[PDB]
Amino acid sequence: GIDHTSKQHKRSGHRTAPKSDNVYLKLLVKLYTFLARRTDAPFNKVVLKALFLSKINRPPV
Amino acid sequence: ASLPHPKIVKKHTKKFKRHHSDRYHRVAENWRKQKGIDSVVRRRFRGNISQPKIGYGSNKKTKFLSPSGHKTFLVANVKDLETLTMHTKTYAAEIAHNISAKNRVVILARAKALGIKVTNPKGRLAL
Amino acid sequence: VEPVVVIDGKGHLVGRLASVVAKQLLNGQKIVVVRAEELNISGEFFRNKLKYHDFLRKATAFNKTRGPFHFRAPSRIFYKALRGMVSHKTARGKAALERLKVFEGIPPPYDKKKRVVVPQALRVLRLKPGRKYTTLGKLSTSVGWKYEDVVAKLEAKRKVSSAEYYAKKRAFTKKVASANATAAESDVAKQLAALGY
Amino acid sequence: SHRKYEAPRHGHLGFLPRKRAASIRARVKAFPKDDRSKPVALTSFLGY
Amino acid sequence: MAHFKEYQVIGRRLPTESVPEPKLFRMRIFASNEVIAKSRYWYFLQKLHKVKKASGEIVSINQINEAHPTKVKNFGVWVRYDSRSGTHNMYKEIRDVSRVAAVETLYQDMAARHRARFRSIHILKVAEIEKTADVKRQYVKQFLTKDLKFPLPHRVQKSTKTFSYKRPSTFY
Amino acid sequence: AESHRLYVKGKHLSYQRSKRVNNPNVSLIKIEGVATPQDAQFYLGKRIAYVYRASKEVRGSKIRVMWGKVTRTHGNSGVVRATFRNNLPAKTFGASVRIFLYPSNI
RNA sequence: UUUGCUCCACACAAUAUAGAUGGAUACGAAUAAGGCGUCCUUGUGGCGUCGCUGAACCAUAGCAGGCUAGCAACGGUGCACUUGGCGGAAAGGCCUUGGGUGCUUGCUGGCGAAUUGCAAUGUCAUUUUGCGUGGGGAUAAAUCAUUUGUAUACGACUUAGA
RNA sequence: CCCUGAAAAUGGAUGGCGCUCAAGCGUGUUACCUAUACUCUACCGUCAGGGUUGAUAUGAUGCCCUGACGAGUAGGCAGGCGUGGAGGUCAGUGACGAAGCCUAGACCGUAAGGUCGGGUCGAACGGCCUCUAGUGCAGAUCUUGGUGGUAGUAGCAAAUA
RNA sequence: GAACUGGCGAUGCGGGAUGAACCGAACGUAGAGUUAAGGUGCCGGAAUACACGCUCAUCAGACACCACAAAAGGUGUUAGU
Ligand SMILES: [Mg+2]
Ligand SMILES: [Mg+2]
Ligand SMILES: [Mg+2]
Ligand SMILES: [Mg+2]
Ligand SMILES: [Mg+2]
Ligand SMILES: [Mg+2]
Ligand SMILES: [Mg+2]
Ligand SMILES: [Mg+2]
Ligand SMILES: [Mg+2]
Ligand SMILES: [Mg+2]
Ligand SMILES: [Mg+2]
Ligand SMILES: [Mg+2]
Ligand SMILES: [Mg+2]
Ligand SMILES: [Mg+2]
Ligand SMILES: [Mg+2]
Repeated sequence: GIDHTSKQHKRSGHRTAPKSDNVYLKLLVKLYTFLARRTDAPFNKVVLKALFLSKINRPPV
Repeated sequence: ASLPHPKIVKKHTKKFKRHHSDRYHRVAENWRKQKGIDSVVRRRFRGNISQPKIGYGSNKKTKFLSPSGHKTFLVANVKDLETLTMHTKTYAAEIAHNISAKNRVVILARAKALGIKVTNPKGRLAL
Repeated sequence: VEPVVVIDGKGHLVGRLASVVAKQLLNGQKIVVVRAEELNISGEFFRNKLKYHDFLRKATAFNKTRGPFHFRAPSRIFYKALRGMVSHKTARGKAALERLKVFEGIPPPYDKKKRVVVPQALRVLRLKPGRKYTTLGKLSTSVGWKYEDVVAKLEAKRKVSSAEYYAKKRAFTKKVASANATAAESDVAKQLAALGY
Repeated sequence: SHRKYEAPRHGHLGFLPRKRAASIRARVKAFPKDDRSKPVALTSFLGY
Repeated sequence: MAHFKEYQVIGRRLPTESVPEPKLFRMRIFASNEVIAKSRYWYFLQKLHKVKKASGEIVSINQINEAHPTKVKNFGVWVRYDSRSGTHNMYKEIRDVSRVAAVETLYQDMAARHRARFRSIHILKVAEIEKTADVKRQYVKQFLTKDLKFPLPHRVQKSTKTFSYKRPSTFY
Repeated sequence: AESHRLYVKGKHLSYQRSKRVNNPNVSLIKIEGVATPQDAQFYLGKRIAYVYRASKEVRGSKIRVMWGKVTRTHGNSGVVRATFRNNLPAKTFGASVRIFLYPSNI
């Protein structure tokens, strides 16, 4: 037995992918996943995370 | 034979039979989870039937493999059989239950000519 | 070691002997116990008679013939002690129990077989000197055993026959030892002594 | 609760079971003690 | 526990500016190890003086070996112990070859005759009795007589085997 | 000669067990003439055969063998623990087994 | 009532094993006492010796134990044939007598073994049963049905009947 | 410590047998026994952190590396199994035998289940991607129907024959 | 009927014979090793271990929760003032 200090098997709570089935959105996601992995620019990581966002979480500009 | 593989471990060969299916005819043997408040099976008391758990999962290397080492693929005709042309070391054909005897003769002939192992070659043989 | 072990129950303590025999039978040794009437129980005779009377008064209320059975013979009192020391309601315990025979006196063919003792159950080695003890044949007679006198008569005549056998064996032993004495100081004897014999 | 009036038992518990005898001829279960000084003699007789 | 050692434990109050170099109190403690020896030291200093482990220090702990371990001595032992309903002082005499062994025997004897645990016993004093005619207990005096010799009747020999073929004897 | 034995007599006592749970995978063997774990250490790793008879001839014989080996000592009185390729049947509690002198270190 | 039944012997087949794998190797008593040997004046005797475990004693060598030649002693063991004597607690065994017939490792020789391939119980026991062969032996009952009433709800009991 | 004080109703309970220089009581030193606990290893799953595109020999919700973790009623969520019908597809199966049913015969899956052989049978029926619901039973003194033990049992003995 | 905490409920596993709550310890599927609490005459795995004492009960005693015992008394026996 282990005296657990935190909840076990807890999901991160952040989206790892778009909820949608838009194939062109998934192509954009795979492009910026490659860029976020192979570059140290935090811009690519920010854009990649924003590509996962829901509609209420991407209000129009 | 088939592709070399590690020794196949099953982790549980015994069938998971439903509680009291040996007690009452109306309780079928198909596994069902006891949900009663007092149930000794659900509470996992010693000396009771074991319940299916994910820890019993088969080694992914040997999962779905027959003892001969092939994954079973169901075929209904020659064209279905042809898909295993390049995968004779990993897949064995099994002829569907509803194939007629004369079509089975053709399927078996093509399988022998191509090198696909047939799981059930004695089905519907005239003699 | 030997296929059958014959224990002379004279001078042994009932419970310690029963524990030893129970372990032997469960381990697969065939045991015959003789002279159960000469077994001993620690404690004075009156106290052990009171204990047996407490045992006697336990019986099934609505039918006495299905109740606890009170066997009076010394061999059966020993057998009862060995049960409860054996898991007698199982097949393995039953199999162990057919490996055991208990008798009063020494009936044939055991009267001409070698008898052993169990030192860890012997009264003279176990009890402190001065502690009172009971004799099983006397307790059984006070409880209702009927055959103390016939057993005593048979034991007396067996002892007579055994005494003549022993006298013959002692005479032959004396002449064998005399012959072995003449074999000494010979070359073969000197070599055997050098080798340890 | 107790019987509320004492009365002796009905019948004798030592003549049990009250079953049919195994034989029509009742068996002699005890003979007189032997006395070797007297001459040989029968201990019982049969009659109708 | 009963494999007792004897330790001298010397300790003192923690030095301050008003009283540097305190007085270095010392006790002899019978204990199975040094950890227990130090604990017993602090327990007794706790009870006798207004000092505790937090406000004190252990300057030295040394095992004291017997001077002549192979010389049979008589020991007077003064103890104080707690019974189920009071506290009592006792004097006892032990014939033994060392102080730690005599204290072992004392603890066994107190446990046996008075059901007093190690928890309940204070060893006030252990002192060799220098000569006879000062031994006060008959259970010790009876072993001091000239040319003492006694038999050991009824010898019981341990058997390595379950069965014996010879009806053993108890001669000795 | 009249003796041909090349093994040491043993008795199958029981499985490894607690008061109410047994472990059929480990058997307890009493080896004749062994009374201490120090003496039982000589027998560690020795091969054990349970030899029994059957009514049906199988491979030219009515005699069948269950093979195992001594794994460790057990208790204080020379009992040893043993494991067999297939566990002993448990009707053999009290039956005789054979402890051979191979593999040998002497 | 099928040429049935029974005992003995050997031949085959089946059946199983609560578990052979050198030998269950016999005084009785006491244990703050005994065993054995010896002597005497025969005892609750004198003397000597022993134990401190059976770690003993006996058996133990030979193709799982072959074939053959001797030497020395007249011993040891097996098998039948035997002369008896004893044993009733469940005797079913113990002690014997006399020849015959094998073996003898008590002591000297000579021949054989292999390949089960570096291990695989590597099969050597013994309950029981059936089918055969050849040698003895013996030549009934019970039940139903009928019948009695010392019995009886029915079974059962108790009687009778060539 | 022991004993007296110490009396309840079926026969009985240091668990039982039994145990007396204990197998009892106090104490002390070792050895030994065994939990789904601890250590190490394998495998399943979950969670987390990562690697992988000058075409990664065209699957990047894939493949792989590393670490930790795994009890669970009420309850929540996720991934899957199965059923009737609908769109599409496999130019799928089938009177040379579809569906159904029986099968201490085989194989796959932790499981829901899936697959095959054999028997019986005679006219339709599957896989896959989606759509849809009157979609999964052991209970409700559940509904309807069928059938047992009881049991060859109770009973067929008023009204003269 | 309240307070704090830990539990049971919702939880199996080893131990307390037996038992919701006590002790130990919390649980995927297995292998090996080691232990906890509890034990090691036999049932039953494991010393009829070793050591110093005490106790004999014609109603001994034998492990916490827990399956009770008191005032009072004894030239029983042991130690002590
Ligand atoms: Mg399976
Ligand atoms: Mg319920
Ligand atoms: Mg509940
Ligand atoms: Mg009577
Ligand atoms: Mg069926
Ligand atoms: Mg069909
Ligand atoms: Mg039609
Ligand atoms: Mg509905
Ligand atoms: Mg239903
Ligand atoms: Mg509730
Ligand atoms: Mg209890
Ligand atoms: Mg419990
Ligand atoms: Mg606690
Ligand atoms: Mg015990
Ligand atoms: Mg044991």
